[PDB]
Amino acid sequence: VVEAVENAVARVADTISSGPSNSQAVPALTAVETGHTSQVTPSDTIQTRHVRNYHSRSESSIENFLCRSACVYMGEYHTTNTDTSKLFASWTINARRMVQMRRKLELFTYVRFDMEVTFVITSKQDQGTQLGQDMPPLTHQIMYIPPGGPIPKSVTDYTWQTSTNPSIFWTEGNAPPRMSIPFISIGNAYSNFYDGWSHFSQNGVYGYNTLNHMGQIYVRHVNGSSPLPMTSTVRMYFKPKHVKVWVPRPPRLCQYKNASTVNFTPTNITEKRQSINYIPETVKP
Amino acid sequence: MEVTFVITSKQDQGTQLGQDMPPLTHQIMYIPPGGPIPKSVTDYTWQTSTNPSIFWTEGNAPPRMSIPFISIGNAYSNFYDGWSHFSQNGVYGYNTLNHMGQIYVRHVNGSSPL
Amino acid sequence: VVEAVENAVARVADTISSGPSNSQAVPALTAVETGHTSQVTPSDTIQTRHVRNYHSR
Amino acid sequence: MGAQVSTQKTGAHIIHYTNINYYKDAASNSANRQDFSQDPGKFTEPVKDIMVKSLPALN
Amino acid sequence: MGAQVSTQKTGAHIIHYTNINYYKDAASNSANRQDFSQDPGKFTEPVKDIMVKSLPALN
Amino acid sequence: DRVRSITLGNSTITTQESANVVVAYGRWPEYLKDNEATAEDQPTQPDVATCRFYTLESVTWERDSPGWWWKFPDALKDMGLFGQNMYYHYLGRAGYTIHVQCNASKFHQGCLMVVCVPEAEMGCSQVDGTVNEHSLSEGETAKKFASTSTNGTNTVQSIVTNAGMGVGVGNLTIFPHQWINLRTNNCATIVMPYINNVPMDNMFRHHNFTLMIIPFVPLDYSSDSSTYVPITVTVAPMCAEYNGLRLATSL
Amino acid sequence: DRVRSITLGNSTITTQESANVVVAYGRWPEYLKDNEATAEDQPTQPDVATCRFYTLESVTWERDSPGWWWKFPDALKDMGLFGQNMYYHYLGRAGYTIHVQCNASKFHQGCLMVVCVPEAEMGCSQVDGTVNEHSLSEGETAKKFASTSTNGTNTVQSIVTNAGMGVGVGNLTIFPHQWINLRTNNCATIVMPYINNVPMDNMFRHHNFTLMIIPFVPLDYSSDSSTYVPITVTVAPMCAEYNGLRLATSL
Amino acid sequence: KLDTMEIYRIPVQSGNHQSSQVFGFQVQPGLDNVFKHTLLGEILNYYAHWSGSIKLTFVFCGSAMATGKFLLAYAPPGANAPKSRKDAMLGTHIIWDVGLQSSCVLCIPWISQTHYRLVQQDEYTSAGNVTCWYQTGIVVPAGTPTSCSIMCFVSACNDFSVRLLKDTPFIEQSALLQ
Amino acid sequence: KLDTMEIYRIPVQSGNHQSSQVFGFQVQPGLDNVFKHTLLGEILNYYAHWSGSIKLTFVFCGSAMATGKFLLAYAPPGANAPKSRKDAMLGTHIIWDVGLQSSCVLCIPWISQTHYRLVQQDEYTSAGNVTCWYQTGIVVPAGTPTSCSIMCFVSACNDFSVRLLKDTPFIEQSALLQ
Ligand SMILES: CCCCCCCCCCCCC/C=C/[C@H](O)[C@H](N)CO
Ligand SMILES: CCCCCCCCCCCCC/C=C/[C@H](O)[C@H](N)CO
Repeated sequence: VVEAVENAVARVADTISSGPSNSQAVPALTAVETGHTSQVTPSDTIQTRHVRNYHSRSESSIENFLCRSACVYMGEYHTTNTDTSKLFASWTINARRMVQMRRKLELFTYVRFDMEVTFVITSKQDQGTQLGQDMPPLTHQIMYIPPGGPIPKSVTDYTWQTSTNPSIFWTEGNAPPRMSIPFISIGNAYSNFYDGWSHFSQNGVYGYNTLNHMGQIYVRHVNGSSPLPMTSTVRMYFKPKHVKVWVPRPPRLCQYKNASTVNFTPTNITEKRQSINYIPETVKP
Repeated sequence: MEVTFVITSKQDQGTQLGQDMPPLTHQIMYIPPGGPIPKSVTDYTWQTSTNPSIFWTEGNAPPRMSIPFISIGNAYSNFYDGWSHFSQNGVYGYNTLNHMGQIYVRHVNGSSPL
Repeated sequence: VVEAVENAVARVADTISSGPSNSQAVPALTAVETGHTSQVTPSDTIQTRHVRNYHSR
Repeated sequence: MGAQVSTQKTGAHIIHYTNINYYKDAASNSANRQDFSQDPGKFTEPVKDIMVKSLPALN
Repeated sequence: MGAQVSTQKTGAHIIHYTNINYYKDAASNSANRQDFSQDPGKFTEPVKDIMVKSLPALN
Repeated sequence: DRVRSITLGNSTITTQESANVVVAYGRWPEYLKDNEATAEDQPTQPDVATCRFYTLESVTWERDSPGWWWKFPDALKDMGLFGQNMYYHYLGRAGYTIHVQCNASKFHQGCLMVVCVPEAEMGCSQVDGTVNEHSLSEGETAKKFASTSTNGTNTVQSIVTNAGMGVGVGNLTIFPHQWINLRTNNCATIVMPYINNVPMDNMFRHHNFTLMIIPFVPLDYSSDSSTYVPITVTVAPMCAEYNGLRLATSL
Repeated sequence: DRVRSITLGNSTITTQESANVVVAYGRWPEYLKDNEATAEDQPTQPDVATCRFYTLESVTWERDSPGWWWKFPDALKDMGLFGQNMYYHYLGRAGYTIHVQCNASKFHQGCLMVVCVPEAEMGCSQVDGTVNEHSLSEGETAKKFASTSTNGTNTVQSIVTNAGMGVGVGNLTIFPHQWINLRTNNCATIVMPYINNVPMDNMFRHHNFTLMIIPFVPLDYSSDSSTYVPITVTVAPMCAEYNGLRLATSL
Repeated sequence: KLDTMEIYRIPVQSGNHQSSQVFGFQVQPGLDNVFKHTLLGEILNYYAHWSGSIKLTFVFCGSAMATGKFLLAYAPPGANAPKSRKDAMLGTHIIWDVGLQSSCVLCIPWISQTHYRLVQQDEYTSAGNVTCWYQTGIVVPAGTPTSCSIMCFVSACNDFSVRLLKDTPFIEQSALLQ
Repeated sequence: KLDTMEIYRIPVQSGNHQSSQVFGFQVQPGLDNVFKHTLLGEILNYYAHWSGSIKLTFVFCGSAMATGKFLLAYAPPGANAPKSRKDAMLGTHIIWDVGLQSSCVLCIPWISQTHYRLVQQDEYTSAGNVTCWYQTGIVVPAGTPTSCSIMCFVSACNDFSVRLLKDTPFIEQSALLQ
């Protein structure tokens, strides 16, 4: 069986031919007080020729705009140390620490989508005086813990049994690991802004951290080895797909300060020029 | 276009040799005109949130990807008998019209005492 | 579903057989001043046999 | 065998492709890159009474 | 399933092949190596008045 | 078959010794259509004030003459209303009819090549350098090819054998061309359409094509035959269009 | 009923306080027909490069201002491609749309007459003398009517009551005209066809019509109302045609 | 004035000021400081190529008793910017009459030799300039403030489009947790 | 003469010069110095094998009062090149009469034991030679220049083809950025 699926191409409007006019129709006179934006084209104000326009608005749809991978977290962890908390990495899941993807997401109030997640892991040797040894390939474990699950205390804790938590095992020299996640929220859509509190007495925690609660990630080395110490760095990449967004907002002007708040320092509207009439001259012999 | 890359590595001549090194990984990033430019190998710009990049490790097949026809004109121009400024001066010839971005390449390991 | 796509093969021209001649047709006399390149074949200047050419460009 | 055939993105002035789904969950499918709808009047003309654009806005 | 079957390049004096497109963009397809058209008169005979080749060129 | 008449606007050319007419690639000039336009304002089309024959100034063919070239447009920027429409608009578009005349007696000999080269980008006599526009063009006056390798700064490398482009001069027959053989004909005619990678363009910034006149067989004559033999060029624009009216530019 | 929009070429005028439009004698501009032509060459018709609104420079309406006049053509001889087409041809022909703007507040008062006079021949302040063209026109700058009888040589007799023509100024309503009454409207619009005794004419030699702006009720205002009240003119040619292309004249 | 509301107002007044120009700027919807942080500018800075027509709406915010007329002009590239009303009147323009309707639209039409221009505009893909002049002047009665202001709005027409996605240069960090 | 236009002219003159040969060269369209930098030669140097017929057009560029006739001859491989008009007349030839039409075409037909020849021709795939001789001589009246010149053009027929792509030996560099 084969099924033919049709794809409607969507191009921009053609401009029509127009001639001289002398009448009572005033397309160029409006009133912005109504909250309405004028729908006037060049053919209403000047004389125009007919043009057949073949341009398409395909790369500005929301799906093509948001469906690319971006880094959201980077972290380090060791194979040998004297701290036992630096032997594994762990963090809470969100998209608020890297400013590019998070400014791109905050153009809208609410978003809903599935996700594709990729990891990029690299290792390196720690600076020691005596070098020289052959080491077998390293293996890494990534575990996702939804809220309420037990938390590892070390790299040999029983919790890495991962009986019900989903985990990834990977070894260096292969393709980067990848998996997809569905839309997981107790609400009908994700919320990027929340003008409210956590306690009914209008106090407690304000803003975004009240609503996310999506678990944690833990990463470790599996070998448990290496008399000479090594160091690994893990980077995580998000890619949304099957997207829907609501209620657009003005883009962020000020620089970000931290991952919890919308706090900012006052910034200008733009940079200056000489005077309200200044023109740069570019046609000179 | 179809684009392929061939990457090779070698050891720098030192007096004391002998060490085992893990596989090397390389990053290739394409920057279209107007994007920010890296200043070092640890610059934030390698986040590659919107730029397309390739990550690769030695010992595998050479990397490959295809590119569509990207020009603001209807066809590419191999010769241009004209200027950039309307006063018939400035830049002459081919460099006026191409403007297709840059390529940056680095090691990802950040390593190698030797 | 399967769709059959046809590929037209394109070969060079055959040479035709030609015999003796005595007339007013002058295929070998031209004028390059016009900017035109002469479309003459060997069969217009010598006697030829028929050949079926299978070469492809 | 549950195959979808659809047209490719080309220019203007052999062109279709085939897809099979391998997994049981729809969250595993690839992105929907070929849906192009618009409704700008929701943001540019959100008024109760219609405005003709050749008539005055008031009076 | 959107399969194309076409003839292979052989000699003169079982011979077809199958192709499936895997990607959504046509810039990902393989090269078009089997199109052989010609129009030499554009460069060799670009004159307004036709020249017969058995007649004199002038007079 | 050798007599021809061409009328454009209020101008007419007659000839009694023509070979034929070359139509550059089988394409006649025409106006821009609606499914190929990008600029949206209504264009102006003067249609007889601009589409007519303009004559440049003549050159003297001597016994040792290397050849001459002109650049189009910018050779017609002071010609009547075509030049004025060039100065007030941002975008222009036109095809051309070129006619070269040179007559001599049945006791003279010589052969000229008349060729139109699109996008003829030229090189400097200093290889670690760049060209300027005065060395490329002098308007209605012709630039002169040279006899040997050129030197000094700011001049174009103009030895005739390389045509100032790094090619063999005997291969220029790949472009639209004709010959003037003094025993056969006395005029050449080429009809050139608009050739570019964009539908319209600015006419001060971009040279669309170069016209080259190169003698392959030098001029020769005997005891008391006429010594002065001039060559004359005449060009007429066709299907001329302009877009983007503003104040007049100044060079 | 008071709002109006006019589009010509790449230019548009909007107004929210218009009275109506005057069409000079019930006749709209149009091109010359075949059974009324005498010149035989094909004419040029640019059609969007010339037929568009050009704005002149403004004048200041003061408490004691006699009035102003302009001459058409010769007020548009340096305006874009209309002026360039005027300089290269012997014969031209065009109608016009005139639009005069002057706004003020509901606490101001005053009344202006806007009138177009065909063939407005003027007299010299010396009765045993002749006029010159500098005293008749200054291009885009306005000439000024006077307050009393003028004297001296070479100036035009310009006391407003006689309109410089030996008539009563209150009778100028026989011509196409409108009024700007500051409590009623803020703009006047007149559409003028081609009016002459021959089908075409030379545009440097003959003034086809004069535009006069004469206040009948002076400008008045009170304690701290705005004192600066300007008047602005804007003119657009229509159905423009030219004949007789040669080299450019020089004034 | 970079951090006050005065950055949005264009000043006009009564009296003889015809020789003075009201405002002027280049047409660079993603490059010029005047347009780069507006909605249209912010969307364009995620892309490399743009094409289409652009709408500018002007609103007069004076008293109900003030009258005046203005000339709004757009010049195509190829010359220097006009220095007087006589030069500016030769390009694409509209004459705005202030009245019961408060707003007038100047539509900039797509006039270009290429199908697309660069968001990072250079001399090759320049687009021209816009200027404003007094057509008659402002007239008011007694008892009214003399000075007034004008505001300007920008938006895109229904033939507008962009392509070639890229990262924006307006946001940046020096370390994680930001 | 390698850098002058004289490289393109073949000299002829009036008087008794029948015993002198006009010109002669080998048929090696991609190998001989005479043919290697022409259009046909430049295209062939990207390939290894060629096949087909070849057209040579000759144009007389003397005065309108000069008369003459020439013999144009092509000899197949297997013997040495002819040393006199009597030897050359035995191969494939044409007699050109100068008149109102200025041009004569000698067509070299494909005569070979193999279907293809090498672009890098050796003794096994040789193709022969071409020679020109005075059939009568050049006759002029008084008042005319005695010396004249002939020019030769080369092109390919409609049975011509090439195969086996390769790199060309005419372009080279010693480092990048060239
Ligand atoms: C160990 C294998 C699985 C790896 C675990 C990855 C699962 C990550 C949880 C999915 C969360 C994706 C949606 C969260 C993003 C935020 O909602 C956006 N910033 C908008 O609110
Ligand atoms: C980082 C992954 C992508 C790698 C980036 C490769 C993209 C290269 C840009 C495409 C440019 C191809 C067309 C350019 C070639 C010139 O036009 C030709 N010399 C003729 O003009």
